[PDB]
Amino acid sequence: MEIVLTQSPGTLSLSPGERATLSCRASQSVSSSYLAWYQQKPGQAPRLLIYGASSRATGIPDRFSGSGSGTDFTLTISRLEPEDFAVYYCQQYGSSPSTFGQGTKVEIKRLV
Amino acid sequence: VQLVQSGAEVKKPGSSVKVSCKASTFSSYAISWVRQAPGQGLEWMGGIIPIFGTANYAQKFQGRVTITADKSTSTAYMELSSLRSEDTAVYYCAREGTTGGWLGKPIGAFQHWGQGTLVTVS
Repeated sequence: MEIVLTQSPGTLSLSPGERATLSCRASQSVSSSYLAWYQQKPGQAPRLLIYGASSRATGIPDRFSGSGSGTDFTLTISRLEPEDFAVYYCQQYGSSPSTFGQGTKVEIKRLV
Repeated sequence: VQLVQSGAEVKKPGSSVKVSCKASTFSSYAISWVRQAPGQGLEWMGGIIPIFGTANYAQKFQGRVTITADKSTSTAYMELSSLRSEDTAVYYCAREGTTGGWLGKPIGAFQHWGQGTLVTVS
């Protein structure tokens, strides 16, 4: 039975400099914390940020971190930079078939 | 490590499409196919370790996806049949990362991605 991953929120509206916390909930415990996070910008391929729940991929800056085990995982961007507005996906690869969350769009807050 | 895919295709409903991905080691690492529709996120279709020559599929696509590989050309292929409007998507080939050459341990997550291939079903 495939593991379903559900992200929240669907959209996160924030200002540059703010902390972004994104959640990924699995329907079943994720084997060995084999959980990754990706960033994707429009018309570009995804980029790996985090693997093994908490390990940063090569070249990924210190402001990205991942945490969690079992069924609840979190990607945090400690202080959002303008280049960080994008869509973020989680993925489990502990069990067949590999499955992805539906994506959380991190976007700039509308003008007051 | 670069993955370069074939160009966009527009297909008739009920036809089949075959997309390629050229890698630039090839035989020893898992290559997967992942798709993405307009505005379902990313969706995993299957994967192949070319050295073993056989594929593993998501049950969702079993019976109509074929994943193959060619060692001499360093090319992976995904063929999807009986196309429906819901199959309109960008199809990506992805390869797992390694910590390394052969000093690297594979890490499962997709470090390398092709540029994607848009398949539109009329």
